[PDB]
Amino acid sequence: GADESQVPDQPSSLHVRPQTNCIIMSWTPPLNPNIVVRGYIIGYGVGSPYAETVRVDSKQRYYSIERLESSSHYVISLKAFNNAGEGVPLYESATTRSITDVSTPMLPPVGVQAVALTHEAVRVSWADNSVRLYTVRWRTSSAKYKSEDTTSLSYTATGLKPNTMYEFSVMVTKNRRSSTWSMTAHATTYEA
Amino acid sequence: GADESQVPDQPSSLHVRPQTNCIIMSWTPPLNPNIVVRGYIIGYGVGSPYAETVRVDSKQRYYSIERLESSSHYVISLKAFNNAGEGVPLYESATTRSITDVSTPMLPPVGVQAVALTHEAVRVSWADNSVRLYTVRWRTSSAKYKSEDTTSLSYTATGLKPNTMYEFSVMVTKNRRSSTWSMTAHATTYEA
Amino acid sequence: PDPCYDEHGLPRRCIPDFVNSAFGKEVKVSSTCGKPPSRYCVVTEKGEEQVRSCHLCNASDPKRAHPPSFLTDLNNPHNLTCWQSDSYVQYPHNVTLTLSLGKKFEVTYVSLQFCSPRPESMAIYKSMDYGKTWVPFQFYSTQCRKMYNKPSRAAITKQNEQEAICTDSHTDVRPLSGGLIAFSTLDGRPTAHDFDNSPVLQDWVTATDIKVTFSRLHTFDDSELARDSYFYAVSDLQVGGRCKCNGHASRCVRDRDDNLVCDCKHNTAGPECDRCKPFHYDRPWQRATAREANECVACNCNLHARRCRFNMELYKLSGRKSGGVCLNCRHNTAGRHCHYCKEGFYRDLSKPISHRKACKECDCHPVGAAGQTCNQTTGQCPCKDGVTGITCNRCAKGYQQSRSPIAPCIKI
Amino acid sequence: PDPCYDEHGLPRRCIPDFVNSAFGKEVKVSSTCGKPPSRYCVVTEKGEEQVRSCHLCNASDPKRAHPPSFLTDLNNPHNLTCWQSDSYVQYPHNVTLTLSLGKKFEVTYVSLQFCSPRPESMAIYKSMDYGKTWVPFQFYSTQCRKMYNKPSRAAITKQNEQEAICTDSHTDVRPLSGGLIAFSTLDGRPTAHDFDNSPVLQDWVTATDIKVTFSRLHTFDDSELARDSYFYAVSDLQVGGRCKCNGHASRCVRDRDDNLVCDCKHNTAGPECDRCKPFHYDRPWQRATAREANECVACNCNLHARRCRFNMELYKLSGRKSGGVCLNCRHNTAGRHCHYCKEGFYRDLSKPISHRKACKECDCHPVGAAGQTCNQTTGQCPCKDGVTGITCNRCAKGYQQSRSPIAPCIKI
Ligand SMILES: *[C@@H]1O[C@H](CO)[C@@H](O)[C@H](O)[C@H]1NC(C)=O
Ligand SMILES: *[C@@H]1O[C@H](CO)[C@@H](O)[C@H](O)[C@H]1NC(C)=O
Ligand SMILES: *[C@@H]1O[C@H](CO)[C@@H](O)[C@H](O)[C@H]1NC(C)=O
Ligand SMILES: *[C@@H]1O[C@H](CO)[C@@H](O)[C@H](O)[C@H]1NC(C)=O
Ligand SMILES: *[C@@H]1O[C@H](CO)[C@@H](O)[C@H](O)[C@H]1NC(C)=O
Ligand SMILES: *[C@@H]1O[C@H](CO)[C@@H](O)[C@H](O)[C@H]1NC(C)=O
Ligand SMILES: [Ca+2]
Ligand SMILES: [Ca+2]
Repeated sequence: GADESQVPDQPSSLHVRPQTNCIIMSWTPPLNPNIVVRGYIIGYGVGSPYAETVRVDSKQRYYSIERLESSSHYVISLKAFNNAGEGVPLYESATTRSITDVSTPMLPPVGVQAVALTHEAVRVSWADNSVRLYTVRWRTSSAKYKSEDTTSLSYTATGLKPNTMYEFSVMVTKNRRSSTWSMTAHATTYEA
Repeated sequence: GADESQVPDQPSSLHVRPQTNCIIMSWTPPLNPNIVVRGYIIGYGVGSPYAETVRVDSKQRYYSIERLESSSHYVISLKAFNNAGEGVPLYESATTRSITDVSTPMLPPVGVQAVALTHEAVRVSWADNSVRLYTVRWRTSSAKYKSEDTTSLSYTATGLKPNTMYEFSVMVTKNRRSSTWSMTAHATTYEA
Repeated sequence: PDPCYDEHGLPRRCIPDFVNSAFGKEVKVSSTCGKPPSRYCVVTEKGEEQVRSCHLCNASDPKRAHPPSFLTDLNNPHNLTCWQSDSYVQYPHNVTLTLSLGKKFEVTYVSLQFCSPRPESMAIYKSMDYGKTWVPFQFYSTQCRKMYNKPSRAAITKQNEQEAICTDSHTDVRPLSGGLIAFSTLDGRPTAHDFDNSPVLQDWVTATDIKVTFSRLHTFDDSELARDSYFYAVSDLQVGGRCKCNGHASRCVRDRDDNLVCDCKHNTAGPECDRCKPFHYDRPWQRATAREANECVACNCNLHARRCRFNMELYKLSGRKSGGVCLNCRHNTAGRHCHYCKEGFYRDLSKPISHRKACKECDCHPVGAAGQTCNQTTGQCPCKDGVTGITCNRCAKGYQQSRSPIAPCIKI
Repeated sequence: PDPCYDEHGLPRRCIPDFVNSAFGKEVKVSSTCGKPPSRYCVVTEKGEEQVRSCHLCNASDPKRAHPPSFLTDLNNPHNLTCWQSDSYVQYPHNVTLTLSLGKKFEVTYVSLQFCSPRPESMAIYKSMDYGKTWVPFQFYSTQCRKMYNKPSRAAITKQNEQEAICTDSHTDVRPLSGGLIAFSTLDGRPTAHDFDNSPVLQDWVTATDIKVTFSRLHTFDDSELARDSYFYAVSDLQVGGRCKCNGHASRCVRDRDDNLVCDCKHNTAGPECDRCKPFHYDRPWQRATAREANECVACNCNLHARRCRFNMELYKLSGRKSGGVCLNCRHNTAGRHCHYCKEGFYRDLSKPISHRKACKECDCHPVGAAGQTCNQTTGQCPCKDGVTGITCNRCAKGYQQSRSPIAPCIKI
């Protein structure tokens, strides 16, 4: 950076990913490299970004705003600064999630069935009482697992050594939040 | 000893072993040899060490305080002296024993039995009505004795010429005070 | 890439950047010091006693001048600029700041930041139509009932979410400098978690203009030092929030008239994207929802109509999907969609219904034909009793013409 | 080697050396001659007549000075030093000597030794709490009822062993120099042969401080020679006895604060070894007996508790041996001794119960399991009706899963 004569111009981007009690924020430096950037002033708060102010390193691209309230609309502001002073801010706003989401921790899927289709294939299906990323895993029934993700309530496993009993499990993910491994179903592939 | 300029420093140790009407005391010179020690002033008495004072030789390590009362707490003080004068004393305290201990002089054990175990061994047992070092002795039944001490009420004699009748006796010792030889038991060792 | 459409091609709701709308703009003020160069006195507290400092406000000298530009310029703590009202602006004097945004913004908050002690009495109003009529946004006082006639701290119910509250908050003379006032338009409104689904709150937040009036200062005497110490100073003024595009734009820009409008990409129109853009009148306009983006759909005229109009009866009749009807179909086609050839015409079939000449002239014989209308496809005409052919120009086998135009063909 | 433990490793009762506690220490005195240099007169008897000798008491000159240092210095008969009260200190004048031991000593005797004739009236008090409150130890007078209000020579019963006696002993004006007073705190107490088993006598003997007051001198006239001959002189002062460690130390030393405390080795604590040292609270503290040394025992927490507390109910319940209970067991273990893994966990068994990770996570399936608790060792979980395995994640042979989280497995 050539010279500190004037304050930094505004940051180029700002993006915010709200958690339930937290908020994650990312950004990028101004497009003009020639003006020395000595760090950033983040500021934040409910309805206005004045409740709190954090100061950071010039090389910081990331920050986590870490003690916050459920279901609250926070406004965030970001400034770059140097010896001249602080430049014009960039803003964004985010509404934290509800404690409802962490109240009941996610529970696996139920009513799981694995029926052998062929020598190389087994159909897996499950149910859900919630009315969504499901993760299926399989292994031999020592030898270890194989993973796959689906957007639907049924998957079809391929590439299986024939006449071998496998073990299938499913989990689920909601709003980036995951349950544990659902109960296992045992199916033996067909003789080829 | 180099010089008498100052009084002796204190004796290094003091130890006292109370008898019924008497008390035995032992000690050691100061650790610093360079100051001439011309003798010691012992002093003593009931509750304070002022009732009496004895003066002794520089080479004396021992003293017996010889006319005293039963069941009495005596305090003893010990000083080293020379021409300069006397130095700082060391003390100890002791409670003489009761005339109860010398009233009834100790009596042997009773109910003594010797049963032959083997050709080389004989088991000796006794009793006591007092509710303690017992000394067993054996000899051929001219030829003289063999001694052994025990902390218990039964001993087992080993190393005996087979098919020979022996003679066994026991005495007892309480608070350093001893009875006479208990009645004898006669047992003949086994043929090997 | 457009944030208004997703990973592939589909309309998704879009919102402009959250900005401080005041940042560029000029703000009109009732008074400013320096006009003739005047004196001001700023009081300090070191330990327990009050220490007066005096300074010159001079509008011609750049070091000593405090113009309203300094309300909205870049806010640098290290180097700080304040607009400054003149002295003895105390009650019942007003000092008023007024600011046009020139556009309908949804305002989240309004911030003032004072080089002077905070005022004891202030009012924030908005104009919702470009400066003509004002409504109160918020009220700050120690005496609310006295000053603004507002019982202070009225609980806000569902049945008044738009009610302007008076409160004693942020009225402290401390800090004596650098103090803040931040109004949050969504604070303590009942349905404020439902803002996406509550029209009254969406309405409550909308403003084209913001007016701030300072009513009473803080006391801290009648002398001239005392008077020269009484004034307003604001270092920065901010109206935070977004441009109101109805979820139908991610940006606002200038148009041919140098007015600020939403850059509307939903097939939407008008400055707020409140309406469908022309020939998109198939379905009625909706505001964008998180769950369902609602974009105006183009109605199908098959190139034969340049105009379009919505029909509620048709909409409701057709299963609540579509929709609109095409207006006057050129090229001899007949609505709704100009999907066929007008009565009096027939189909080419060597072109599809879209093509210019897909409507072919249906020519029936003035005498031989009982009417002027073709069969739509086959090409037939309504021949009279004893006539035959496509147009009807000839009598059928077994028949011959007569002198009667009414009854052209007879048997034999 | 420690005298507190025997020939091999076992706790045995230990007692500090018997010492003259006064030997180092400084003693405060009500008066001392020499302040302005004054005159004293010591009377002698050669044959039958009284011969006066006069001398100068001078505090600045070292040959003629008689400071209180000279109460406790090394006592050399050959070269002798006496502290000396000034003249005409006669009744109702007091002269008081006061001495802090800074520690609780068990005192056997108290000795004064006089360069002057013995006083006709004197009192010995102790403080049992570091100087705040005094009780009488002994009283010496020719008139006990008159001077101290004490009927002289009261017989001491079992029901007063702590009673301060007044007596005429050691009151004789002869010797006129070098005379003694030796108080024996155990003299004529009834239970004094039982001192080891009598708390009242053990209490009677305990002192942190010793105060001696001289009340009346001996007559032997009102002239100034007579007055200059009336005073107190003590060559040596001794408080004999032991440091009170409760049989739980053989020594007393200075600690971080330069206070004198018992060097306590029984797993004992505090300045007298009156309590157990921390995490030794298995059994309640006892004083040491000739027959049974009683040392605080460490309670067993298996490394999982850093704290401990005694429980009387438990003690009494467990056969009057042990004992205490561990407080909050880390590493997922549950008391008393943290001797097992908390409900919700199970045993590793590849480590013994002491090891950090000897508590292994017991993971039961949220659906398959009827509860969250393992079998302690086997690893089992409380599976529901039709489920099976360690955690319960799979339906047994003959069974398959259902859509019901409550009833996960059904037969077929
Ligand atoms: C105000 O500033 C102008 C510009 O520097 C200066 O010429 C003028 O004298 C100032 N006024 C006073 C009263 O000093
Ligand atoms: C910095 O502050 C001064 C005086 O407060 C103001 O005139 C001006 O806006 C700023 N100077 C610059 C560098 O613009
Ligand atoms: C001025 O002060 C009055 C107080 O009577 C207040 O009601 C009014 O809103 C203020 N603003 C204007 C623009 O008059
Ligand atoms: C007391 O002793 C000091 C020190 O030797 C001496 O100077 C002083 O004169 C003495 N006082 C009298 C009254 O002799
Ligand atoms: C010996 O006695 C004198 C006078 O009584 C006293 O000052 C001093 O303590 C002693 N002298 C020595 C050697 O300390
Ligand atoms: C002083 O003398 C009085 C005699 O009335 C006596 O009772 C008292 O204990 C003595 N000691 C003190 C410190 O007053
Ligand atoms: Ca400014
Ligand atoms: Ca002395």
